[PDB]
Amino acid sequence: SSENLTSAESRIRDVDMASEMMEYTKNNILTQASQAMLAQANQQPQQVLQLLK
Amino acid sequence: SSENLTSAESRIRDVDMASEMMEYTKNNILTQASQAMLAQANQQPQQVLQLLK
Repeated sequence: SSENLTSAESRIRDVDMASEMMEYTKNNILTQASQAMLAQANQQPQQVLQLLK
Repeated sequence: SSENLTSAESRIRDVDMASEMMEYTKNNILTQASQAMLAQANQQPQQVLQLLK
């Protein structure tokens, strides 16, 4: 009854290493995609200076 | 009446050497089979490290 409950509690509490590392990598890329586009988002307002002169 | 009772008591109390040595060897192997698989059971969780990097 300890094995059957230890296994029962592990499924509820312990994390799946495979299904979590794969999900961590996804959000670790989605933040770099937003990081890359944030840099370009700041460059866009810089083009009105050539028009203002 | 002592021989007939000594033989009667030996069957009840004394062990059969053949039928017991053969049974001892069986459990002496079943514990080594579990010993061998316990070593491999510990190696299985070690493979997530190559995935985590």
